[PDB]
Amino acid sequence: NERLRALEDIEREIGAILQNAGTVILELSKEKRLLDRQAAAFTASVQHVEAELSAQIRYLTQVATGQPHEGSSYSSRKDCQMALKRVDYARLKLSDVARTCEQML
Amino acid sequence: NELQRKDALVQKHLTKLRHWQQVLEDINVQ
Repeated sequence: NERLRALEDIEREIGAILQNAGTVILELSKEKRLLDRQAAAFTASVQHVEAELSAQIRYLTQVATGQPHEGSSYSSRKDCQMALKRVDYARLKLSDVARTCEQML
Repeated sequence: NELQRKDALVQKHLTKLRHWQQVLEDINVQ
């Protein structure tokens, strides 16, 4: 969940206030309130987002030639479903025996 | 007496099988 949480954080921080910070210098229309928006969300947010993007870019780069990140690809998960099928068949047989017993009443 | 005992054993086995299959209804929650 590490990479998933990192991607979620990057997505939530993708729409930073840098794109909306283009109306911060015009806040001085009362004297020669929210003037603090021109400092924290002017360029520091964009700088942090770019730093995070660069960090995410420089990963291990595992995938080189073929098909990595496998892990099912194989055995008795199939036979696990088969055992579930055996459980179902036993259920059917128990139901037939119960019907026979009911008829035996 | 033999018929009564047979009926009793049949009812006991039926109840046991019923109780057994009933508790393992949704063993696989899935």
